[PDB]
Amino acid sequence: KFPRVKNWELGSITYDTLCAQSQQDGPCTPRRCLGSLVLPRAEQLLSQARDFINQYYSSIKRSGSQAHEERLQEVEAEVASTGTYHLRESELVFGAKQAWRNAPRCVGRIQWGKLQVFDARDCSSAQEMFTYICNHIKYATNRGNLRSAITVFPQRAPGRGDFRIWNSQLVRYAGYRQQDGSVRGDPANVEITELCIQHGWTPGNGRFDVLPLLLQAPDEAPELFVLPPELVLEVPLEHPTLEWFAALGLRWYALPAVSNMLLEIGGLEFSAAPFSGWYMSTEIGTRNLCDPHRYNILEDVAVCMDLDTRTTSSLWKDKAAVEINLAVLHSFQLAKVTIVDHHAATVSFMKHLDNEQKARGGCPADWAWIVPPISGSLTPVFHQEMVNYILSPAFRYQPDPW
Amino acid sequence: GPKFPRVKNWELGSITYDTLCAQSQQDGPCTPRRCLGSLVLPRAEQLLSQARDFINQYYSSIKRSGSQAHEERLQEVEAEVASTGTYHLRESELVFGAKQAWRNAPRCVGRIQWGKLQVFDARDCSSAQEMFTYICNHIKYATNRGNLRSAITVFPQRAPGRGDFRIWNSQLVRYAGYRQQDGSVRGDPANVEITELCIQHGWTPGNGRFDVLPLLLQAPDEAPELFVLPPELVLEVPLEHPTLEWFAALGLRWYALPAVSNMLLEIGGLEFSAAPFSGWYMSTEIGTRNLCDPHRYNILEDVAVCMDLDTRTTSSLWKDKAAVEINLAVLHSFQLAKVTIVDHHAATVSFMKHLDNEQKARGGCPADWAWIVPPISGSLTPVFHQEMVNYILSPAFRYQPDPW
Ligand code: HEM
Ligand code: HEM
Ligand SMILES: C[C@H](O)[C@H](O)[C@H]1CNc2nc(N)[nH]c(=O)c2N1
Ligand SMILES: C[C@H](O)[C@H](O)[C@H]1CNc2nc(N)[nH]c(=O)c2N1
Ligand SMILES: N=C(NCCC[C@H](N)CNCCN)N[N+](=O)[O-]
Ligand SMILES: N=C(NCCC[C@H](N)CNCCN)N[N+](=O)[O-]
Ligand SMILES: [Zn+2]
Repeated sequence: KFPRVKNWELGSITYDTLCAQSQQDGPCTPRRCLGSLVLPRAEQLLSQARDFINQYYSSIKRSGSQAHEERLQEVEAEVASTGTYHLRESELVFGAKQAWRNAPRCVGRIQWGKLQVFDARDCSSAQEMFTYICNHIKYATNRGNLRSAITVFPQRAPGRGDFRIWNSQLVRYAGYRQQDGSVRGDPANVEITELCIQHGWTPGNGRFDVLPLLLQAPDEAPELFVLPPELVLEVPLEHPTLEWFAALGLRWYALPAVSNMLLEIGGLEFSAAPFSGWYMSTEIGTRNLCDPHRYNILEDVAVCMDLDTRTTSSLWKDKAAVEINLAVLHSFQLAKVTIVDHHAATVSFMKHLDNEQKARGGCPADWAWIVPPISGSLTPVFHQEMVNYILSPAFRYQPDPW
Repeated sequence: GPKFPRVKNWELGSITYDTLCAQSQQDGPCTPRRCLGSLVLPRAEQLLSQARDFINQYYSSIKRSGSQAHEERLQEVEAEVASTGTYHLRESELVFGAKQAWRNAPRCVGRIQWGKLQVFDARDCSSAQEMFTYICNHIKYATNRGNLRSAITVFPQRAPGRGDFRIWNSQLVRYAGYRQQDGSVRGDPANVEITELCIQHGWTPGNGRFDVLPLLLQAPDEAPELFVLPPELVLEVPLEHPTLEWFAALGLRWYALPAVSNMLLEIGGLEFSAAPFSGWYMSTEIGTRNLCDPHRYNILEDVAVCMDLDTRTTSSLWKDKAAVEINLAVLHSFQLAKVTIVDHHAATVSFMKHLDNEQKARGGCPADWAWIVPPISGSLTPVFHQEMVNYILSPAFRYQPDPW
């Protein structure tokens, strides 16, 4: 019943008793494990709310207290008569941080405590969303000294279109599928770059053309919005020793802000709640620039290092990959922008597992996503067994609005 | 769509459904509540259903399901379990099971060679001295002067009441782990327990980083005898870098033949407590885990220093850079010495081919993602992008408790 988690580098041992608090099922069954899969293939609400309200009041050391009880009646009352209810600013703030804390695939949770929350639940239009979104960016970016933040737009409502941000991230480079089927720019954004054009956007022809934001207000065709060039900070990549690297003209935005995930708190669902902290070097240097289905610049950088790309055993792949990540870490450091390498990042996650072991008796984590895409076993997390389960508040994936 | 797990390859965008899992009879460690996929070691009536299941697998394997021989064999097996409690496997039934167990091994990335396994039957073996001969024979054949060949030696099965045949060492070839006065460990920390055991048993311990441990062989109802391997049979490879001349001066070395020897081979209900197998190494096994693990040889920081890297800050990727060189060294050194080895890129590419083949053959392939993706350059290999379903199919290889 209670998993025995072992760290094979130290010999440590713990017992995750927190997974017992999981109220929702995962993809695995005793017959088979599907943990490596990326996507998952009134009384009810009242329970998720009653449970969440409790979590909130225990959080501020006041369970049972008058306030706690009177707040439970308010929720009972609202749900019973309208089928739904709403959250108080502070409860929203507690829920947002909890959702981050429970994010099994996030390696930056050591920071879960410092999260600037913006209540944008009084939004009426895409125009208004664009403003809120622009302020989130100015704040988050804070002149290169990034600060983690989230902006929560109106929750979803029965028989009413969800507020949505069609973009995957508030900042993404366009992907133009050219004549020969190949792609110009970011191949992961081919589809979204098209929808923008379909809605009247003057496409560029560059490899890093910052896409416009397609914001959608309830039951209404989305609206195109261009982001003020200065709000979007970008770092030009160069190598600390390879003078020719800079030539490649590689660059990347500084603000990783997810905008297509749904935030569920006490039964409520927020379909537009973009959040951002800061990048882990490998996200940019290993996955965005080296995935075969992304910019795939591995071979380029290799012929540039005069590497024997003739065969796999010469490890030209691993060699080129390490330089690219080193270039990212250098550039950001130079540009004076927050970034965290996978070594510093995972040692901090180990700390996190510790703090959480004491504080809640466990920490849900997706091993396949916590271990960096490169140098895996060279980081402490690789040798750490982990348990993965769904806790609420939580960030979830949701269908594309088209 | 189909009511079987849906599998996607995020690189090529291709989809497939695994229907082979419906075949699994042994439950795993996960439940809808929590996934324990990252855990390394998660904790007659029936002997017949298992044997029956295997015989069927055998006969279909040769395309004679329902035939006379098949139905007659099923009778034979029941008749034997009915009057003795157990039963024996025919020569060819064993070769089939041994290969099927490999083919079903979720953590092996080298499955593409599964059909190319040399099965040495040794179920006649009766003495520990005899176990030593077989093993020595196995190492001779498998090493084959560097041109390694997959092989497995099957010793007598667990008999009711009677003691199991067992090999105490985790591998037929391992380096001694000497616990020091000052607390450290000279050699391979992994094998400290087995060295303290070889000594409690009469071995005269050496004092190096690469002392080849002696074999502790255990015949039914007897303390293990201590046998030391003839240096001639244990092929080793001195490691040296192709452009870092000083690397060769570290005195780092590794053996050619990787031979798991403490794993249980389960075929049709029967259990073979001693059935050592071997293939050949994937460069990262040596160059990243054995030599760079914090709890193994731990040579990362040393080699890092020799490269003039800044070991002061993690942000220099000094670990990343050194690991890459240590691996290029294992590959270079193995190639030079004309010893068989495969790198993680080549290895994983063939596993992709294996999955594709297995798709058409059985409708799926059980794989442990965390174990298939290499300890380094993970997303640079195609497996990283392949979703995988993991489950237990029999025949199989299972971890088994230490005999002590
Ligand atoms: C402050 C520094 C932060 C860092 C370094 C960080 C790093 C990461 C990394 C590397 C991943 C995996 C990304 C990928 O491979 O696609 C991740 C996933 C995630 N992070 Fe964080 N994170 C941070 C802050 C945040 C914040 C502010 C939130 C929420 C309030 C958050 C929520 C999540 C979620 C929900 C996921 C999983 C997304 C998915 O399933 O695709 N992270 N984070
Ligand atoms: C032919 C070349 C082969 C290659 C390159 C190969 C490679 C691998 C690798 C890289 C591992 C994981 C090592 C580790 O992380 O400790 C592994 C695990 C495994 N292999 Fe293979 N293998 C081969 C042959 C064999 C043979 C001949 C068998 C059995 C007949 C086999 C059975 C297994 C099993 C049971 C595991 C999992 C063992 C465990 O849980 O520790 N492999 N193999
Ligand atoms: C198929 C496999 O689950 C997939 O490629 C996962 C592996 N680990 C990952 N880890 C992180 N951080 N991010 C990812 O997108 C992935 N992709
Ligand atoms: C804790 C975690 O399960 C452990 O470090 C696993 C991860 N993947 C692995 N993969 C292989 N091939 N071999 C291993 O020993 C491991 N160790
Ligand atoms: N570093 C962060 N990374 C998350 C963004 C990357 C992707 N949008 C995650 N979802 C898609 C991956 N299949 N987040 N952050 O807040 O810092
Ligand atoms: N490549 C092979 N590797 C076997 C190594 C497996 C180790 N005995 C077990 N891992 C250590 C503890 N989890 N085998 N082979 O036959 O090629
Ligand atoms: Zn699982």
